[PDB]
Amino acid sequence: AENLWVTVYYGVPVWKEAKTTLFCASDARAYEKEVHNVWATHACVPTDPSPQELFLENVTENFNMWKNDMVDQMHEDIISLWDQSLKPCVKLTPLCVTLICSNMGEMKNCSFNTTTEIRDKEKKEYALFYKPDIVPSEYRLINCNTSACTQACPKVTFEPIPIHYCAPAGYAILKCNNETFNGTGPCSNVSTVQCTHGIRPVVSTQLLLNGSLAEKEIVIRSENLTNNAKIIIVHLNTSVEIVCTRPGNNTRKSVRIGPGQTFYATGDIIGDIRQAHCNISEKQWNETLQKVGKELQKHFPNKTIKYERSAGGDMEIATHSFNCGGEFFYCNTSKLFNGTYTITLQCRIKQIINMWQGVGRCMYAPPIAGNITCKSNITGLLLTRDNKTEETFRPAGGDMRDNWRSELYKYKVVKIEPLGVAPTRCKR
Amino acid sequence: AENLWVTVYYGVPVWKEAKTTLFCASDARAYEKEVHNVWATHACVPTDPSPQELFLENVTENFNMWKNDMVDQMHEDIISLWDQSLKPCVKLTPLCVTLICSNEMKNCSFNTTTEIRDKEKKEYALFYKPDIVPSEYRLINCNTSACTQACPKVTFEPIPIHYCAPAGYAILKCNNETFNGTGPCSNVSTVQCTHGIRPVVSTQLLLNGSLAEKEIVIRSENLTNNAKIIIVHLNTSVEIVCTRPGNNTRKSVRIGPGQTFYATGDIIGDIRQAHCNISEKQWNETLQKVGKELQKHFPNKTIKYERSAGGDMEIATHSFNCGGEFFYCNTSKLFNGTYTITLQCRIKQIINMWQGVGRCMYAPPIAGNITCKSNITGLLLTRDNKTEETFRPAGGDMRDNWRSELYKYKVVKIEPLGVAPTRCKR
Amino acid sequence: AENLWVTVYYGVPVWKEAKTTLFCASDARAYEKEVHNVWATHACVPTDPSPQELFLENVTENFNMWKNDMVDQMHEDIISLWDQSLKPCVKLTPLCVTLICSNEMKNCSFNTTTEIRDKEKKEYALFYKPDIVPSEYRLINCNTSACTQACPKVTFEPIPIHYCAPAGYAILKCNNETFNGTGPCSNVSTVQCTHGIRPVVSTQLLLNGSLAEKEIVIRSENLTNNAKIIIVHLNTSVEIVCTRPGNNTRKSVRIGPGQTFYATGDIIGDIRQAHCNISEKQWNETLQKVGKELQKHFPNKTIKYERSAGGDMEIATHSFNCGGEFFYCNTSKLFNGTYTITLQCRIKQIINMWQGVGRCMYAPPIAGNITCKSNITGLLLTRDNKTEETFRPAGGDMRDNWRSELYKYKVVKIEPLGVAPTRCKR
Amino acid sequence: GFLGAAGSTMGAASMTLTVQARNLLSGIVKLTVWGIKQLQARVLAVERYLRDQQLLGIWGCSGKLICCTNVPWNSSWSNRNLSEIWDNMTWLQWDKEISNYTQIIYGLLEESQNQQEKNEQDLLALD
Amino acid sequence: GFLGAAGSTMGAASMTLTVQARNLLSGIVKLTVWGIKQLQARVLAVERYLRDQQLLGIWGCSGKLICCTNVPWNSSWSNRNLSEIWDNMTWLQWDKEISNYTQIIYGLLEESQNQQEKNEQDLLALD
Amino acid sequence: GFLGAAGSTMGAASMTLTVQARNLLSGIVKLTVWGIKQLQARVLAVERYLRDQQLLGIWGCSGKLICCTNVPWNSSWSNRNLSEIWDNMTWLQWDKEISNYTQIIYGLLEESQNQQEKNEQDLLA
Ligand SMILES: *[C@@H]1O[C@H](CO)[C@@H](O)[C@H](O)[C@H]1NC(C)=O
Ligand SMILES: *[C@@H]1O[C@H](CO)[C@@H](O)[C@H](O)[C@H]1NC(C)=O
Ligand SMILES: *[C@@H]1O[C@H](CO)[C@@H](O)[C@H](O)[C@H]1NC(C)=O
Ligand SMILES: *[C@@H]1O[C@H](CO)[C@@H](O)[C@H](O)[C@H]1NC(C)=O
Ligand SMILES: *[C@@H]1O[C@H](CO)[C@@H](O)[C@H](O)[C@H]1NC(C)=O
Ligand SMILES: *[C@@H]1O[C@H](CO)[C@@H](O)[C@H](O)[C@H]1NC(C)=O
Repeated sequence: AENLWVTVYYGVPVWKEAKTTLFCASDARAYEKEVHNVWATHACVPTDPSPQELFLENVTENFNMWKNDMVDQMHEDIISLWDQSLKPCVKLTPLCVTLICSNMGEMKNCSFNTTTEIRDKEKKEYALFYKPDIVPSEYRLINCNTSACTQACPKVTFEPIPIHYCAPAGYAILKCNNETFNGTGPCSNVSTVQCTHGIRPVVSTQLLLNGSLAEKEIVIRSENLTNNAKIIIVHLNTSVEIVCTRPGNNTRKSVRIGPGQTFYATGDIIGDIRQAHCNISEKQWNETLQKVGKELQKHFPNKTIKYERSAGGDMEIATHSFNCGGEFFYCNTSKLFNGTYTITLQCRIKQIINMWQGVGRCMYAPPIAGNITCKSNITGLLLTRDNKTEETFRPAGGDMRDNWRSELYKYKVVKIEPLGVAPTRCKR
Repeated sequence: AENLWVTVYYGVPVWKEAKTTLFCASDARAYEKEVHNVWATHACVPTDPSPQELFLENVTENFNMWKNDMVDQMHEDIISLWDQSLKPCVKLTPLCVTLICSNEMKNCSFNTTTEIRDKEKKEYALFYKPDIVPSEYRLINCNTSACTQACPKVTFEPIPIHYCAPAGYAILKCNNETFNGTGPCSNVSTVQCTHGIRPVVSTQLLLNGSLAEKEIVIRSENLTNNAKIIIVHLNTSVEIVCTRPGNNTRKSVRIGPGQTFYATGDIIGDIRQAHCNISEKQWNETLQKVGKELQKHFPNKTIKYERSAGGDMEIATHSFNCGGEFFYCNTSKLFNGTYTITLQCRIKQIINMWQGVGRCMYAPPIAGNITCKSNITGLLLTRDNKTEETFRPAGGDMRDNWRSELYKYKVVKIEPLGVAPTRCKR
Repeated sequence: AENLWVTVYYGVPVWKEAKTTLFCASDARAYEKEVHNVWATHACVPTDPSPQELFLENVTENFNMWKNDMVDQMHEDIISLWDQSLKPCVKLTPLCVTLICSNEMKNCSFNTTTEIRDKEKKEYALFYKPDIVPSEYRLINCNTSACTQACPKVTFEPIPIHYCAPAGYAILKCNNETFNGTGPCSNVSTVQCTHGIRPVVSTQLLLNGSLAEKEIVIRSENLTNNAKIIIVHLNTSVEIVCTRPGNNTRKSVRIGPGQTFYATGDIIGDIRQAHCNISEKQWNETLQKVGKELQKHFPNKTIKYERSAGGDMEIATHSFNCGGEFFYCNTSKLFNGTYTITLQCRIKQIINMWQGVGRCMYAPPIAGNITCKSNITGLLLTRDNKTEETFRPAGGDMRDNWRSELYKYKVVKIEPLGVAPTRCKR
Repeated sequence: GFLGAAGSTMGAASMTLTVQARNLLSGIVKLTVWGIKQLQARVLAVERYLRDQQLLGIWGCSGKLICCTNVPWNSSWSNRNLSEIWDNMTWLQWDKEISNYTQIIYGLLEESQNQQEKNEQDLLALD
Repeated sequence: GFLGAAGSTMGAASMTLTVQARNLLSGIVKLTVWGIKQLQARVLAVERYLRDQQLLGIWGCSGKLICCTNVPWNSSWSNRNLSEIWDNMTWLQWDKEISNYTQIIYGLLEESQNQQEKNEQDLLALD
Repeated sequence: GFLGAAGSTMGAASMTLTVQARNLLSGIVKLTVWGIKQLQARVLAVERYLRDQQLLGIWGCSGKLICCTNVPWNSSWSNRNLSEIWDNMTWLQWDKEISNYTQIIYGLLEESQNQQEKNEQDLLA
């Protein structure tokens, strides 16, 4: 053109990938939204988010998962919200008392002196405490060496509700629709979202539970496969059914301490005693392990591939763990990982549960009456790379963050700053 | 009008039904606003609201008190401020100790700690019998939950608080004197924020409330139902006086670190029973008038008043809180008739908050004989010719005391943008 | 002009005296911003304020300090932040136990609980005599209130913090070097964020403060009044060093859950008295100069300095907070004259915050021998020829320690809209 | 006075209109619930006012109070005669009558404003 | 710079006028008192600015910075000559002088805008 | 829809331009942290928006959406032809290119509006 002039457009569609704080939106349908589901209406928007739409044409941008925002904000939200949930109840400090116990080797029958409602009077009580929660004829509770416990009082339920993460006013959420998206590099098939599909904030080590699959075949994700330290995350093309149970018909008794301030404990086992176990269909498991080996054989050039037992160490790190209806399991996965490129697993449970990040406060999960079952869908595996040594893989874990970074991989947060300058034939 | 065109007006007087959060506003004149009166300046705006004006012509609005929600907000405020007030003081958990008592008032003695926790000493104090449950006794609370002393500088004086509407809303009022509580009220006026509302709590009567300029009103949602509670408004108040002639004394016993707990000492002088006095001339006249008015709605039947329903003493007895002490007075002699007086009373120290939801509270004893003078203004009845005539005094939720005042008022949201047709053209 | 018309200008530079809440901005450079320095990033803007510029021409404004707002806002902020810092940790209530002590430092032994509440063991620790009140002894605090240990990860070091005005206000400064504190200062300049202010607490003298470029300044409300405290800014600082040559040791004793408590163990080596050292040449020179200056305001009288007023040791002595330890030094040898040096000192562990309003604190002992090197910059005096000559150092209020730094500064509110006449028509 | 003409006819309440615009923002206005429970109300008031002002700004009428605009008045939106409403009925009755058809009007009005913005700026941007 | 002409004459400070109006909003900016005590300051600054903008918008001058108006300047509001203020006085002195009579001027202007748009409304609608 | 034309050309996304203006404020929206962390988000949404409107007010374009001005386009700000950008380039590509020189052209408009304001004001003053 001959001579042009500045023009100012407001409402231009441009963005800058930035940082912010995102809300949480629940997806409840009843008074469960007000019954404390930990992440209930007391800390999140009630329900009913909008659908997800508006595919965009010809857009391209560089995603990344291993330096994402949403995982750190989710982790801080989980820690703070969980801690706030545990504060307004006991405080089991009276129980740091000399426990006299005498042995079924897993459960020791312990008796101790405790106060009745009158503090000047005392009475004897008996309860069964699991052996890992006890440290030596004299015995004391594990926590007294470290810190004070805090009972997860009733009306709080650990069930993982799906929660949607909705971006605040001004920002927007972008998504990758490429089915074989490997976590990095420019994803062309982009579509904005008002807020995320249901994310189940489950927690589990050495495996993934109830998570989201991938429509196309099995995906493998990592930062730098040339490095052996990084943890691989695998999404399965189809789930494999798993069942866990505690056939012992336990019983719960309440003992009162000081004011109207109770504390539950496991009573006597009615009937016969049996060991809690988990069941995995071996047909599907062998098929899925073979498929994952077939996929892993590609990235590592034409080597053999094998799976060996876990690294060991702390039982929490060395064992798959659950939260199933208020009880915490620690199951051995040795029989699962044995092969190359049904089943029953023995399990043990604890009552004194530290936060599995190791940073939260001690918790005492109360016992739950009646024999309990727990039915789940396994969907992803957490491996670490160890042909005689590069073939073997070891299940690994320990970090809460890696359990969610498998789910928030598609998502990104963008800041809108819509004011654009352009040249054209103008004059005021 | 041949072919008109849309025009947009902004700042136009239209409104809708609303759901918002009202601000309280105290009405103090001195440092009492900072002395924690529960609704002190720590809660909300200090003082000096604007006057109330702007009568509106030809307007009509359809009020309702039983579907109203201002009472809900205020009840939640009541509970929240109660919990906030009791939080930063004891915690009388050391007193759940075996008490040895001997003889209304039992002389109990118990072991307790001095400032050194390793040492102990005996103390004695007089505890009222309803607060004691068994020659070995303990406080009733230890079965249920820990108490909390209403520590000094916290006064239950029911100061008036005005409820003012936030930015972008307005409050509408009914001026029809015979406004029964529902249906359209035409004499509507705007109020920035309401007249002084005294947030008392009482049962089987109303105290210090607001009268009605015209004759005695009777209000209920559905009189054809026998469960709904009537809330009467008297054309003129009835003067009531209550006293505790015993010249009590308070002693302080220290527990653990710097921390005190007051209890009733010995009765200096002679012992007498706390009572209440109601002028019988005015009371008979007012009861007759209320019987005369009630006869209209129930067609030409006899009407009678009978003794209360009974049950829990709190529900079965009229209860004051004035003077920092809680009474429980019998109203049997008060209700006897058809279409002076002295009432015996008993007092308690261990008080469950009268919603039945708040945690236990220990009202400390107050030295010197205490008097208290109030105005009866409203009655809480319940409908029972031989049985429809009988009326029983009623007791229940904290809300019913206050839905007796917040009935003229409505909360409206204004959305001033309107589109109209005319011969405009850009 | 013949006929004019109203005109409206927006963005006019006019102001009014204001009354608002000032932010706080730290000046840290490392993880110390997140390590709780009381005034850490947990309660203030992280770092990097803007520079200070924009001198204004021909402006005049009437400053004042003795009725300024910033000092009271800072006092309340300091109290609130401190109370928030001490609440989360212990809770030293278990130690209100009978102590058996024998022999400045008494070797006290006492029974205490191990991790198991039903078991007990004996422990021993050395407690300073001022913290003990009677061969049976208890801590002083059990009579008054419960203490709370200043748990680790908290450092009392007075980092500088910049105050800044919120959106829509501005800060005005006085550049006149001999500004005596009141009356119109002409050399006015604008500031975004105040210069570094060290929030130290120290009675009877000033430490690490800000000097004045010109010669010694003297400040007060009304020198004709005998009660008000004079604040003096020295032209040059003097160098002061304080030490505790005893090589102490700390031992940790556990109580109940994972809840420890540190105390002073046995003194390794030899025992010596904590003392402070002041250069005598500089001190004599500065005292002579201040005496020379003071003769102007009091007409041609002799001037002298005498020992402090006495009373409570905290009021009657000069106290620091060096290395996490609290001192109380005698200043008698310092003030003796008319118009090196060693001062004996005693230290305490049980500190009531020196308003007397903050809650009790137990300062934990610190291992090793402490050194504390400071610049004294200002003095606090009170005027008592035979009696008008004597000047007595005094103090007791932490406000006066800060009204010597926030004297140049004023807070203004902008009123951008203004109306003026000129020729016009719409 | 505020709402001082809430009952008068449409032709009378249309006078002034500054009282209804001035009230929507102004007013008299340890951790305590008073804080959050007042700041939420204040922020809601500000957001409602700014949504109203932005909605006026999209239609080109920002700064004005009575703003003529180019959108036909189809008789189906009002059978009542269009010279009678201005001296008979109260504004509330009008709101009750025509609140049904609001979003149609707004959606059409946006594009009718675009047909005053785009053409006027193409008078030079294209010319 | 901000307040860079607070001492200059009325005719000199009338230049710029963007810095003293652009600064009124912008800036650098667990439950803790820091949160409430900062959000209150933020909301107060925002509300003050919106009151100023709304008051400019009632007078028709929104968007403008220097805006002529039709209200006579009665000599009783200023005995000092009306051609001397623009090159002798400072805006601070002017604010001190005229702050007595401000509400009269605001009340006159708040109605003298309705009178202005009366003609425009009648021309474009009444025809 | 929101961001519905984020990928189209400059001359194609220039239509509408009100989806991007109507979204920047609207939305669904005991002491608890969830209370404060929402108020921190909301006040930063409104304060970011007002800073944009105030910036259009100084440039004289408040109320407008497309607004001509009087600051010439020096060719050094863009070597690419000035009739090709309007039917080839996506708005984002324009942002990444000319975001380097933003504060220059902004500063000119800050005075190039006050300049004509004085002439308008001095037409009668
Ligand atoms: C545990 O020991 C108690 C004795 O205190 C006894 O009464 C109870 O039956 C025992 N229970 C089991 C399951 O051994
Ligand atoms: C208890 O065990 C039976 C049989 O093993 C099972 O059918 C039942 O579901 C179990 N109880 C619960 C609550 O699952
Ligand atoms: C209560 O009993 C105590 C004995 O513990 C006695 O000293 C005191 O005089 C008694 N008081 C009364 C009022 O009986
Ligand atoms: C105490 O009793 C006397 C006589 O019964 C009465 O005059 C006085 O008012 C009472 N004390 C108080 C504080 O009312
Ligand atoms: C203090 O007394 C204890 C005895 O309880 C003794 O073991 C210790 O050596 C003594 N320490 C000193 C410094 O006297
Ligand atoms: C300990 O004392 C020695 C000698 O008095 C001194 O050099 C050293 O600095 C002291 N320790 C500390 C931490 O200052």
